[PDB]
Amino acid sequence: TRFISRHNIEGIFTFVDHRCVATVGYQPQELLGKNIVEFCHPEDQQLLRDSFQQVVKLKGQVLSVMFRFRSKNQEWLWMRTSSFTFQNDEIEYIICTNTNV
Amino acid sequence: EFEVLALQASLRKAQMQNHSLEMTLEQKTKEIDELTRICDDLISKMEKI
Amino acid sequence: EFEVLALQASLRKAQMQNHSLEMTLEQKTKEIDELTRICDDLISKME
Repeated sequence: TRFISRHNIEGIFTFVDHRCVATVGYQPQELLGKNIVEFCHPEDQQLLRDSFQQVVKLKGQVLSVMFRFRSKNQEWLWMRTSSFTFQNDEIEYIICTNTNV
Repeated sequence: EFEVLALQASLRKAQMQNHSLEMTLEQKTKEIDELTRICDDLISKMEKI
Repeated sequence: EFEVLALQASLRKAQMQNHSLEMTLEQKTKEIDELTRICDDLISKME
């Protein structure tokens, strides 16, 4: 019940390891190219967006956010995701460790 | 005559499965390469710290 | 008799080439799960 995913600053999946299948039901190709917020519960999207705004401002240190994720089987899974940017000093990407709770 | 056709079929089956295996293998290599990148970058990031 | 032997040969070659792939695959799967374990332990400690 844990998988890694790297994103761009906009929140778009650019990689996701195969443990996502077991975690949320989707194949990696199904997620790649999409914004994580598209899979996020409407009530939680503002909270999630606000996360992606701050990791970029901190540049290095780690944030954490709790939100509901719509699975392939169409049920709302509680995900605790920890995020942080990676510096080269601009930004290459945001890594995320999504954990189902 | 009829025997050739049986082997001819069993060959292409074999060859199908192999191509199918190296499909899995091809997408399974992408995953390795991409994780190595992330991993090397976590070593590099944690070293500054 | 020639076209059958040459055919049986192709088959044992494909079969050989298959065992190779199924082993190469298994080895690549281990390598995944390890880079998984490594990456997770590092993130796990960066918080």
